Amino acid sequence: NQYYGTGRRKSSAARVFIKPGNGKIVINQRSLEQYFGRETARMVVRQPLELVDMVEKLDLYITVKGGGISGQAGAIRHGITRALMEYDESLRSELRKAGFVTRDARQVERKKVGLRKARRRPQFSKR
Amino acid sequence: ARIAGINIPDHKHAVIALTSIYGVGKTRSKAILAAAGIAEDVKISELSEGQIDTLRDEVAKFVVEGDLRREISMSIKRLMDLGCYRGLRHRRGLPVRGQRTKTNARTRKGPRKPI
Amino acid sequence: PRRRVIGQRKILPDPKFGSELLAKFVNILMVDGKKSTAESIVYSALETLAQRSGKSELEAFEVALENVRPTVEVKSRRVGGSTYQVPVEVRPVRRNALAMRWIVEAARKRGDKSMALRLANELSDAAENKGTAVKKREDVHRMAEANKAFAHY
Amino acid sequence: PRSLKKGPFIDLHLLKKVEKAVESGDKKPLRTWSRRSTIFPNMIGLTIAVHNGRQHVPVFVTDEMVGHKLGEFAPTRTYRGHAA
Amino acid sequence: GQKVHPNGIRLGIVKPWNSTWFANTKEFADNLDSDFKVRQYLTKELAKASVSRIVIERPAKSIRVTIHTARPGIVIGKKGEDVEKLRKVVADIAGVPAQINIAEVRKPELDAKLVADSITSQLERRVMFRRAMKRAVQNAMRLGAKGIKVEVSGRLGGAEIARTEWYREGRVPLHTLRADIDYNTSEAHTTYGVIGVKVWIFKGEI
Amino acid sequence: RIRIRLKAFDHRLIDQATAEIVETAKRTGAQVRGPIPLPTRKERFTVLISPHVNKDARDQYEIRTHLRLVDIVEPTEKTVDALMRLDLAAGVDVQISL
Amino acid sequence: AKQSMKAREVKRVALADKYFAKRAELKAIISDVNASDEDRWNAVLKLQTLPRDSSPSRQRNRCRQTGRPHGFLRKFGLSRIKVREAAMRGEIPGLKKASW
RNA sequence: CUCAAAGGAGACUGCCAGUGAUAAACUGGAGGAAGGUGGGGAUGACGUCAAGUCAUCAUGGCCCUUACGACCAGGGCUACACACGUGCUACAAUGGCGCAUACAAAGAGAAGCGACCUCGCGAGAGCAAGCGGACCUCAUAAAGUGCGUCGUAGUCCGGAUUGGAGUCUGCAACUCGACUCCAUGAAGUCGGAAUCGCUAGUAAUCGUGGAUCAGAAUGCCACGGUGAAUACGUUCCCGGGCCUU
RNA sequence: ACCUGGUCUUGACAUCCACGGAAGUUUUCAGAGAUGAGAAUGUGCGAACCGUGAGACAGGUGCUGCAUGGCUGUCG
Ligand SMILES: [K+]
Ligand SMILES: [K+]
Ligand SMILES: [K+]
Ligand SMILES: [K+]
Ligand SMILES: [K+]
Ligand SMILES: [K+]
Ligand SMILES: [K+]
Ligand SMILES: [K+]
Ligand SMILES: [K+]
Ligand SMILES: [K+]
Ligand SMILES: [Mg+2]
Ligand SMILES: [Mg+2]
Ligand SMILES: [Mg+2]
Ligand SMILES: [Mg+2]
Ligand SMILES: [Mg+2]
Ligand SMILES: [Mg+2]
Ligand SMILES: [Mg+2]
Ligand SMILES: [Mg+2]
Ligand SMILES: [Mg+2]
Ligand SMILES: [Mg+2]
Ligand SMILES: [Mg+2]
Ligand SMILES: [Mg+2]
Ligand SMILES: [Mg+2]
Ligand SMILES: [Mg+2]
Ligand SMILES: [Mg+2]
Ligand SMILES: [Mg+2]
Ligand SMILES: [Mg+2]
Ligand SMILES: [Mg+2]
Ligand SMILES: [Mg+2]
Ligand SMILES: [Mg+2]
Ligand SMILES: [Mg+2]
Ligand SMILES: [Mg+2]
Repeated sequence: NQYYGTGRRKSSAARVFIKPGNGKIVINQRSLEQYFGRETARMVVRQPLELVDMVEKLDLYITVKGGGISGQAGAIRHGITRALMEYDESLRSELRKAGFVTRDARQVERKKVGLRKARRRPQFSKR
Repeated sequence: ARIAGINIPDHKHAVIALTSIYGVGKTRSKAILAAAGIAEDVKISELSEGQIDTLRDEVAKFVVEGDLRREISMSIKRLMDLGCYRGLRHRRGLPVRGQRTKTNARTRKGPRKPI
Repeated sequence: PRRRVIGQRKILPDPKFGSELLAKFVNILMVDGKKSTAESIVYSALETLAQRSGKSELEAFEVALENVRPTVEVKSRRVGGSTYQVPVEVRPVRRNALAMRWIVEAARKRGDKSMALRLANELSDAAENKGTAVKKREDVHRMAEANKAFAHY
Repeated sequence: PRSLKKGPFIDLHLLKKVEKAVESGDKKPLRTWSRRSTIFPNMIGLTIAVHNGRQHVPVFVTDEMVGHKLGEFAPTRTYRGHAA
Repeated sequence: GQKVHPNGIRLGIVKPWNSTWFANTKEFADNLDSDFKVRQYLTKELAKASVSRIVIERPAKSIRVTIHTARPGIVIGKKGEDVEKLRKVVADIAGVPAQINIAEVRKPELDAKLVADSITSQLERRVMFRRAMKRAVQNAMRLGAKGIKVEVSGRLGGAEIARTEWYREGRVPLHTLRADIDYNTSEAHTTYGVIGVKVWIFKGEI
Repeated sequence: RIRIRLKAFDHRLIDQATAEIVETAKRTGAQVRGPIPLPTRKERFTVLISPHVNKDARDQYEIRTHLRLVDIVEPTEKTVDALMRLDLAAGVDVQISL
Repeated sequence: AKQSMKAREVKRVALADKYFAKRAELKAIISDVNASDEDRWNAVLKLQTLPRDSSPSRQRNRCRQTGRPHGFLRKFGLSRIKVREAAMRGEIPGLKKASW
């Protein structure tokens, strides 16, 4: 049947649907190479598949919202990993060994009073 | 390579080369090449004399070079003898468009003059 | 830091070649967080370097590193009286970090057209012990040579 | 400047002052505080005394003063240079 | 240094608001100004009625004022006469139908607003400031407070150099958010200027 | 169908009204859809605390407006008149739409 | 703020309502694209005759409890100082110290 | 299902091993989204500087009362040999310009936000829906990517200054507004002694919003996109904590 | 909140009393305006609301933060 995974990264969240196939990937009704023009983003998306050796045994249906290129690419990689574990449960050990199961919780630090940014202070002068 | 009395560069695109004329910016240079029927990316070197002349008349439609240089000089002249506040700023070399003079204003004043 | 609580950060391997070594070199070259702009510059210079020699992009890159990596450097050491520039052994990781930084710094100083070409001419001279970066490695080895007497402070 | 679809501005109390004196031979100086009034093509001749903050300074309206405001001819600040 | 207001920092945690209506931007500013004039009137009129807290609600085109007090008979009057006299002034001010409810402050020695006002009235009568603060602290500790702190600042005893003095008994853990800390202030207008009083009263963690 | 939109500064007070709006409605015939938790609004304010200067010393406040949506589909006749007379608590804004 | 300065704003608020409709139709004429060229002129001259204090741009928001002309906040009608005092006393509904 | 917002669950050095004074604890491993205060905020002890504020307000005392009170118009707070602080934009090719083409978060709105359509080179105008809003409007994110061009020049870098002509808000833009168009095209080619910020989603860089507000941000407050380098160590510089002399 | 000039004196903002008047709307001239002089229309529902006349008073962003409250910076 269909297998599902929810992935999140920065302000992005990806819905992933995994089913046996031949290796075709759709992201927001576009192809992988059409959606992600950045070469790093394409490698991030694939990374779980090159690891478990199920690259061309599956079909990927994926919708994403929010964030940017690297966030969505990373968000898909997380939800993909959560889909494969709903597929086979013996993959958790090798996926976690690759750092793919962890939800990356790094977010933008808020701007604070008296600072120019989250941490950049205004220029100081003794006199 | 001789328009409006000056010589224009020969190794530059026609749209860039025409901007050497006092009174012709990038917009006017774009209109003239359109009014003459010449592309913008063509170097004026490979422009036939039968085309340069078709640029010279169009440039004549604009007040350029010495005629413009005399109009601008006359406009300022009219403010200075008038005694209006703008002409007093031209007399004293200060900025005329209400900028601060406590600091800055070095374009109108020039480099600093120590006490 | 005082408390020594600083571990290590994982760096992704570069896309085209899967070399973490090369991915750090893109990072040293990157400005303003524009990583893709730096990825392209490195790839173009690497291909000009791959066809200027017979080796692959990596083997030509390593040969450039081997001629720029310093082995010994000098660090100051204020002790009871004054400060001597003590020669210290450069740890294997810092060897690569210094080699890359000097290459990128030397290439930025050249006067060719693009940065991809400048980086290519520096990576090529580094294969022949010419240009800056390689010279910077020579100036460091000389300083550490003239201070070998202070090799116990 | 003021939008063209609105026409130049003129303080109504001044517009009456020029009317009551163009038809007559009143060459007495016109004392006004209305530095915001555009100069119109109808008082080229007589002298309007415009306020600069602490007194009224007479400006002899000619033709070339048309389109300017009155205040452009009554400077408000007094400057003579530092240590000059 | 400066300390956070003990009431404000707990307003959603263990302390309730003193005004509880809802409004959009269109009338939010006008509701605040009418609550201000109402409290300004009630506080002046009922100065001798031991008014601790005036809570204002606005159900629907009407205002409901709840006056917490320790002398409710003084607030109400004979057969509800006086409480009616206010129910008219409040409607005049608020501009809606008014309704007044009288809550009971039992043990006024444990209410920060009443304790602060007690000390302040004593100072305007030229009572020794030291005696007032000790009495207030001993009373509240006897009635079962887990802690109390009283602070008095200004030209105490008409001294030329102003200073601050404070006493404390039991626990007053101001950094614990879930601590029931009743806090209020008051001002005395003596012949030498203003003297400020602050009172913290701890009643147990929730 | 009638639309019920509920506003309040306190999400506990807003759940009391919703619990009793969807209770005085299923009894009186009509059935209910919801309640729906619409996105809470967070209005923020930043003020200078010192009466004079000290620009970097500030307090940051916030008002949270909670929102609720209740759908009374197929309103019976005893249902409608059983709604305006419920008289909800103070500080709960109620807007009735048809 | 001074008492006189407070009374200046109540006058400017009254005069802005008494001449509200009389000001709006005059600007309707002046802004009217297809009016004439002399009634426009008359409407322009007539607008200057109304007292200056009748224009809403002459008003300055003031703290409703102190009269402070700076640090105003429209949602509460108070200066930044009085907003803080009322907020900590719990006299502003829903308003608490924010943190995210 | 993403999400919205209510209620719950979750992390405790709890588990395992070693170490340790049979202690506190520490070092490492497992499981787990998260591991040792998970990240960020709020929260500021006794006190110090007669620190700041009598111009938010309040207030002792002092002082003025046909004036130091009150009303009005115009001017000033925007001056300009100069000196300093904090910023913005640059000096370019990791770029400029042209065309095409992706991916955000957070927020505001009724004397308000204002679509569509038509007119204008443009700022805008006329007409006029929808929205007190997860609905409508503000409102195209920009950096990015593809293709072209420019080819190291004070330039197709830079955009100061000035002339001319306009728009909009407003009784009214002379002093003294913002923005648009055409023309003008300054200094500046990486900055002396010296000096500042930052340890990770940070710095750097890229846009977006809000308060104030008729109009008037390069300031302030807030939001996401991209996204580093380095930390051997504690002798030295600065500030601080504990014991001792 | 400052300057120049034009203006007022129980007063722009409160209370008390006396007397006049519903309050308001609609226009004319003088004046930069403040204001002054008028000229029309309403007179409704004491007490609203205006004008005047007295004197208790009001008014002060005037001085002292080294007389103070409140609030804030700071070591941290
Ligand atoms: K005083
Ligand atoms: K002015
Ligand atoms: K200026
Ligand atoms: K700036
Ligand atoms: K140029
Ligand atoms: K102006
Ligand atoms: K510099
Ligand atoms: K604005
Ligand atoms: K010592
Ligand atoms: K103080
Ligand atoms: Mg950021
Ligand atoms: Mg131009
Ligand atoms: Mg200016
Ligand atoms: Mg909203
Ligand atoms: Mg006052
Ligand atoms: Mg204003
Ligand atoms: Mg572990
Ligand atoms: Mg604090
Ligand atoms: Mg002092
Ligand atoms: Mg001082
Ligand atoms: Mg002062
Ligand atoms: Mg004035
Ligand atoms: Mg200033
Ligand atoms: Mg340019
Ligand atoms: Mg706005
Ligand atoms: Mg030069
Ligand atoms: Mg150059
Ligand atoms: Mg740190
Ligand atoms: Mg920015
Ligand atoms: Mg210790
Ligand atoms: Mg005077
Ligand atoms: Mg002091």
